[PDB]
Amino acid sequence: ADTIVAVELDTYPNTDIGDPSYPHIGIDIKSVRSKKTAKWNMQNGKVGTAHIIYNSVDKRLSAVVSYPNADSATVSYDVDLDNVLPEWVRVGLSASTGLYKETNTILSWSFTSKLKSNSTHETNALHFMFNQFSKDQKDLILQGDATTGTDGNLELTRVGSSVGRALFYAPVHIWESSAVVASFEATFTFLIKSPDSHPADGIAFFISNIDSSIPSGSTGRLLGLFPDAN
Amino acid sequence: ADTIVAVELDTYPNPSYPHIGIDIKSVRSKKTAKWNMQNGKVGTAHIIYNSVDKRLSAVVSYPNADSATVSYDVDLDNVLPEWVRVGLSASTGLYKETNTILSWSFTSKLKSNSTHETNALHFMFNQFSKDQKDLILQGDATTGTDGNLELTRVSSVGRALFYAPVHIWESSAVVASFEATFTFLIKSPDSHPADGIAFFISNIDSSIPSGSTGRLLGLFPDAN
Amino acid sequence: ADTIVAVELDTYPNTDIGDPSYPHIGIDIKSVRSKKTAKWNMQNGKVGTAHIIYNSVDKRLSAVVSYPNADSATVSYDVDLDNVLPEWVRVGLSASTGLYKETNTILSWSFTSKLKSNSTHETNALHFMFNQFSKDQKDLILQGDATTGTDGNLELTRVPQGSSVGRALFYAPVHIWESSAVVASFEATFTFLIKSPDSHPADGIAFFISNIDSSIPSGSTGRLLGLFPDAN
Amino acid sequence: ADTIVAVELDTYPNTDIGDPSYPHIGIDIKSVRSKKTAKWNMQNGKVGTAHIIYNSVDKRLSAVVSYPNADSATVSYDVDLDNVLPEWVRVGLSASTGLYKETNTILSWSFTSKLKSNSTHETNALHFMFNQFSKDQKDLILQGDATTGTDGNLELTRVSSSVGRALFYAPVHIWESSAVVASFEATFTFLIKSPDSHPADGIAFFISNIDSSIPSGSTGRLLGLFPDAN
Ligand SMILES: [Zn+2]
Ligand SMILES: [Zn+2]
Ligand SMILES: [Zn+2]
Ligand SMILES: [Zn+2]
Repeated sequence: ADTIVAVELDTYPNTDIGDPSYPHIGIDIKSVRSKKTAKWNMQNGKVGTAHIIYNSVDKRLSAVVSYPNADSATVSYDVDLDNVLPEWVRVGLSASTGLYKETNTILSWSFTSKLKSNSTHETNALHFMFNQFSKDQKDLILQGDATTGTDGNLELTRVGSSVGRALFYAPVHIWESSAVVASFEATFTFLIKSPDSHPADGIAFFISNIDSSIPSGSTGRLLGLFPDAN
Repeated sequence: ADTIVAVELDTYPNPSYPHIGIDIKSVRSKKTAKWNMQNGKVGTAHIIYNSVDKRLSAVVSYPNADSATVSYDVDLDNVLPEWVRVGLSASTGLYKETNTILSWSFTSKLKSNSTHETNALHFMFNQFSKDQKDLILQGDATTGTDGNLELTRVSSVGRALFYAPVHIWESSAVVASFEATFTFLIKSPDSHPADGIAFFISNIDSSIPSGSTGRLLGLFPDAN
Repeated sequence: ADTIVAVELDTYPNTDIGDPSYPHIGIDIKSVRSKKTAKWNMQNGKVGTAHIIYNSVDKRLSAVVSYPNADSATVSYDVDLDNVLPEWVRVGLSASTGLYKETNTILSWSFTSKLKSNSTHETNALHFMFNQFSKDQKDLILQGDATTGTDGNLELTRVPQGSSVGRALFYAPVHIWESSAVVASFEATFTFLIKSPDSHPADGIAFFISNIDSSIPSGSTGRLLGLFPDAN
Repeated sequence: ADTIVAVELDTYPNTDIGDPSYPHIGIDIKSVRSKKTAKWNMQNGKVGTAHIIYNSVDKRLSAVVSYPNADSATVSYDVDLDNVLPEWVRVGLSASTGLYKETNTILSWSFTSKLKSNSTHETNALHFMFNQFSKDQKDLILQGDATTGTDGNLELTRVSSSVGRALFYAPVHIWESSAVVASFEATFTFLIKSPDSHPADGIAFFISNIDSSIPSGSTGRLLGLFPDAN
């Protein structure tokens, strides 16, 4: 299967296994059973922002989700991604809807990754920023029900029970054995919108092997990321 | 064929001198300037363009020397497709010379007019690795030797294109602009090598055209 | 006096001598008499964006002003700033109101300046970005009626009657050019909201570059945009 | 006195008070008695690089110092800078020499600080980079023996017991009560050079109140930062 490191915004009622019986943000390392979680107060129809950061000096992957005029939920996890991920990966977003009609709208998305080498300054860097998606977004690989262009946004899920992913087209070198400091950072703004006020829903920024594709039956609480709940 | 906009560093013996030129769809530069190639020195090339001026400019300098600069008014929206790929290219004549790229960086932005809808792509390589998956190598081009990109084989032709398509312009941007810098080392035992390097912008599926050797820099099929 | 290079958004009625009789954006080099202009359709109460760019390879100073869902006014001028400006300067914004009540609100402001040297990559760079100003904005030098913090914005002009003049300059001197750079360039963007009850306000806003000790010149009210001491 | 948060490269034999008995890199919070240290192998005459990073999601201040073709000494410390530093500060470099002649040369210096607010994208940012200092470097406030321009470098200490500091001119807003994530990052390359092979010496990146100045008698081991060894 795909190796997948992800930061999920999960509102699924999956009081299923290690799953919080409440909406939470969690860090997932190769499994849908989050290695760490924190309670998140989803706000239906509000635009929230997620910031994920990681650097190899700390080896700590962190994420903060906030909504204007509210609190932020933050979650961290010590992990050395060099041991988990392959050197070259693809980064993307993903979402899955439950039995409900709700939309998983991405208003903006940016990412930056850098590899500073120890030989005085050999910095390599990749940075992309989308503040407006277009109908024919060729630097994105869309998977599932995901589409771009409607109002200049990226609709991950079809516009229930939908799954869609968007991955940036160029492979990203997230680490190399020679960097003295490798680090990345991503930010995206999203709008979860549902008529039922308790929608079971999921969005996640993720990092996977470059050929990753939606695994069979990874619907609902598996966020289009995992093939099973193991 | 491919649509190609390029900035060439041409020492091939036709102007009748080494020059840097701006090429729009043809190997016959729309504008040129004399360039003093320095065999074995590391030079830097900066290419910039913005849609407010519609001027594509380039400066090539060597440490402790002069710079050759060249500009050309052109509105790229009329020439290039909206989505392109950017890359470097080089071709050697009958000589053994190397076309070494030590570093390469690029930035492209599309500011929209709806208060700040800026889209951006930026990549920078100060060190290439043996398995450089974000580059598409063509011809004799190879990466990794000493952490460099060897465009030509050590009569060679090689090109390196960044993997992700780039959106160079969109009808709705109030200002679209890009900028590229790359450092290169042209080294040859004969002190007057016929040689060529070029940063270029082409259709995404561009490939080295048949017989685009020597002076056609791996870019053009004929001298038209 | 101060050396001033500015890009003005001028709706003042100086139908005085060669002066455009319409709202224009213009490039001013040391004088309120624009070296070049273009017509601009001010939109009262809308938020507009201005981008100013210059590089030493082209030696062309350009500006575009746009409002969402409209057209843009753009203006350029060939000039080598090395010949006009001192090597170290301060950059800032300025505005002046006429007899009208109107506000000159700056919603955001960013700047970037770089000096690439020719010695393989000796790039120096300064970049600042404000998307929210605060009540005590210490990195800004405020002059005149200008104030920060109301709703996280910069009010250039003051919000009995009469005119107003205010300027905000970034605190750190900026090195705009140095004899050794193979390419020097800067870029600024700011969003503004000009709002007035009269639908034809006489008003003026400008991004400008001056000597580090520049200060509002005496009597530089109204059409002189807080920048110039006289209409010469 | 000044509020000072600093990252030191200390080779002083100051087996003086809590002071390690070996060359170390340490994180100092208001006192010359490092809140945390790590052993550093100083290389006389080589060019080293120092990367300092901090973010308010982890609240961890970290530093790595490496020499080309060598190892790195890294050091971290959990601290929420909001509780220590004032909202507005100035950042700078500092060095002091012992009874020895040695030079503390800074070849390059870059800094970035950001305050992302929570109201969708209200990011404020300050970034400066020096790869070449000039004789009349007006955006720097030079203190003590520090001087710029010799070969395009910054000589913190007097090149002929020396103390010199260089601070960037503009105050920096390091934190504000409303940012969801505040973070900074600094990198600087230095060259310590001495004829004695065990020079007692000290360099430090630091953050202080905007009006900070070299405190009286802060020579030698007090790195031009502290008034006493408390
Ligand atoms: Zn979960
Ligand atoms: Zn030619
Ligand atoms: Zn005017
Ligand atoms: Zn110590």
